[PDB]
Amino acid sequence: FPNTISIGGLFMRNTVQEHSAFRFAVQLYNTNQNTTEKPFHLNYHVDHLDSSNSFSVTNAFCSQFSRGVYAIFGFYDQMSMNTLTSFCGALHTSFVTPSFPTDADVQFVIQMRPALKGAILSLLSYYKWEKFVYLYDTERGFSVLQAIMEAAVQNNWQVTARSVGNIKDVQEFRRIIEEMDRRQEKRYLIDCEVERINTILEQVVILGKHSRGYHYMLANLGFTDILLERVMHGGANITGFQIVNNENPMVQQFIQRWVRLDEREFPEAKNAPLKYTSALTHDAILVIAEAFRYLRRQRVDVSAGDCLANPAVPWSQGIDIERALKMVQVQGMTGNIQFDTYGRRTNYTIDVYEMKVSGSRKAGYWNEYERFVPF
Amino acid sequence: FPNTISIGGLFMRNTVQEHSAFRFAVQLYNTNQNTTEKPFHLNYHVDHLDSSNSFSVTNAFCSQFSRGVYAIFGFYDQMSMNTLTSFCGALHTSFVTPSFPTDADVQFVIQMRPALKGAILSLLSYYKWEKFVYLYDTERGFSVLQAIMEAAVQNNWQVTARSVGNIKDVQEFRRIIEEMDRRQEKRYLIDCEVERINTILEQVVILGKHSRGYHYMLANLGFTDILLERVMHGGANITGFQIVNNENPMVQQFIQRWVRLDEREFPEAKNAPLKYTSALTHDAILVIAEAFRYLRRQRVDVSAGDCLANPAVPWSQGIDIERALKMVQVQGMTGNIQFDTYGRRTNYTIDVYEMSRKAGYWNEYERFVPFNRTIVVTTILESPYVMYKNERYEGYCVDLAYEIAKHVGIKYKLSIVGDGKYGARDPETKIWNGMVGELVYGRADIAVAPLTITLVREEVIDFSKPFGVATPKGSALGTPVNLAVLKLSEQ
Ligand SMILES: *[C@@H]1O[C@H](CO)[C@@H](O)[C@H](O)[C@H]1NC(C)=O
Repeated sequence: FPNTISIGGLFMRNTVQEHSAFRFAVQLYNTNQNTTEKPFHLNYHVDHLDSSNSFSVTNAFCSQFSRGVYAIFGFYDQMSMNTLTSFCGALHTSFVTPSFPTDADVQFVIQMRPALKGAILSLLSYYKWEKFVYLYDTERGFSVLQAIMEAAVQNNWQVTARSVGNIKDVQEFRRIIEEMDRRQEKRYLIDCEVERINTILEQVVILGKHSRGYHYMLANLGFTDILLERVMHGGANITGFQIVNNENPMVQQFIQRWVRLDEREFPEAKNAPLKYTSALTHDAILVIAEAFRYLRRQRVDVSAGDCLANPAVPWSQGIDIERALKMVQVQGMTGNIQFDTYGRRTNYTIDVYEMKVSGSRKAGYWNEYERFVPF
Repeated sequence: FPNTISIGGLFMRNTVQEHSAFRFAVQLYNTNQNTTEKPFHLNYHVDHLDSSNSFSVTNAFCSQFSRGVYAIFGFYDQMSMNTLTSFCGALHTSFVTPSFPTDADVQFVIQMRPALKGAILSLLSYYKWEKFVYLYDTERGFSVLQAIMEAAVQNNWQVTARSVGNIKDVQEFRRIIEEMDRRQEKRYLIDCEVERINTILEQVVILGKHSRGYHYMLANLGFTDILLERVMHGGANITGFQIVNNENPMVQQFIQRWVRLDEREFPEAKNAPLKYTSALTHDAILVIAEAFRYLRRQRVDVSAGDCLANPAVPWSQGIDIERALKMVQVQGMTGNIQFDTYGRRTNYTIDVYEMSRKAGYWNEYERFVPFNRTIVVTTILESPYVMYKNERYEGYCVDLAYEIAKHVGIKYKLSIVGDGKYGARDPETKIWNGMVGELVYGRADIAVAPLTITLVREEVIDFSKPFGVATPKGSALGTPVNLAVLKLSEQ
């Protein structure tokens, strides 16, 4: 086993807090004084992507690959998903990511962002949403959209689906909302980005659609990031989902030790709310450390060239590392962390917040086996 | 100047006829004996790549780059567009493509497909389309969609835009068409792929919307690949766009030589109609030949390593090759061929077909040179209001509907609700049932029936004065029906 484990980091734009969480988690692992908890020193090579120039993304990935790396933690969007996923799958290099899970079942990628599809379907069945308006964009994949369509077909729902990803003018949102209200539509499932959700909520506030007779289900982890101050005052239902628990002791101690770091080495940390992606980054560091500790425990022999070496020969140990990254069962800031054969999270819990009352109240939780437990 | 010029080629799925056209055009260039338009041999490398796997695309591009090429002809999809465009613009290697033009301004990309936004806007202005349904797909870019949106905002149009690129169930197409027909939409602008256009058109044929009075504008240069026999047999108007004119002598010569090619060596020839992408491939070969002939005539110096070598070394001769390729002006099978600073085609002509006959032609400078309702009445089977005997029913409400229609002057058709209920909102699902549900959800236009004027219903539909007669809220029949009810109450 190597005396030092080096990993890579691929950070796209607007990931300052995620970068700070990555550095802080690596430092937390490194400063542990227990030889059993720290059998190897962990280093990282951090590079920043463009995500619009595939040449730049490939250059950064190949610079990471040329130097010795055992795993790559990073982020991708819809424009850089395919390049990184394909390169990692072909070169047998594990890619640990907090980004949206891939629609296709692909290997050598560990996406520890739980899928909202099951929770969304369970809440739709529980609330009995047999007719609603589904406003979606395709910036996080098509899994939720396909699941909604299949559920509507099998359950004979009345789902009015609208793709709002390509809308640049707010009057289009106003027209959509007015048309929906003309048809007496009271229930909206908004599977969009945080900024698009904010724009839609501004439009519904402007049109006065935030009254007590409307329900908005925001299908987006990061409930604390959406601006809901002005929609609460109208009395409308707002269902949200989260994976970070504030009263979790591990989350509590991380926050306690995390809000007292100077904003010169860890920017966007102290005077800023903790995004769920930072918790996923901390959990990713935990998963990597646990997997490599297990590899050392079993005495598995793990120890580059260039990306494009046609005929490409993958390095043999990589598969083992993938297995080590997929058999872990760890407890992190998002709760239980386990992965299936495709790298997707399994046996996870998603907290559901109703927050219709003044403030935020956690209406219940969702689990794969016991579907939805309300309070 | 080298005795031979080597070019790369990147082909994908459903690109057999285009590959045959590429090979045949290269053979035609190499088989000339004048020695003036053929001063050098033309060698080609060909790679078939899977666009869904970026690793394979990068492998193919880098293999061709390392082999040594002066330009890459080929196709890109919405997934492989970014990779190929970035790799060509960063390594200063020209990419000649007959695929969709890039929305953004990029360098070292020579796009052989002319843009359709100008022709579509001019045809919309000519036909006076103040209100239409735009079904878009966004598999050839977003330029047309944003152009339509800006034109609608500036000209105060009523465009009902729907994205049909994520639809896999034909019932969704049926529901969209039914919803558009309910709101009295006659004109459709379908900017989608050929297969999606065919699916939409067959759904239209099944729904019987292909009759007279309906206009369908197909925003795709694939008019010959669209199955629309039944659509035009119904009497509807179909406006199409083309770039290949069969009356062009060069096109005729190419076709007469093309239909006599051995299918073993040249698959998809003399078996299927010549796709416009094959014509663009032939014209791209002509463009490459003319540009390199210009380079040789001007005595411009012309000459590798791996793609990914930090810091990247741009090709010194790439700028000259791109400049020569972007100043070419040739008469190809698609007409005049010229390129602007960003590689997009300029000064082109688009033939507009009204159907088939050539309605006219669109050019950038000379813009475009050319050459009642059956209202649904919903009722409920309840004596003596509606009783089985439009001729199948009699009762008070049938006579009331007849009188109201005579005062309004409309043609109607009675239809009793399936569930046989009045309006009621389920507290759990918030769904209205009965006649009020039909009116709210747009499946009916008026409800002459014993429907009590209540507060809960009044908030969702318009009630005339008691006789009340219900109407969907905000419709154009509210005041006429209210006045008719009042006048009938007068007598
Ligand atoms: C809002 O929530 C309340 C309490 O859960 C529920 O009774 C009401 O029907 C909801 N409104 C909707 C779903 O429009």
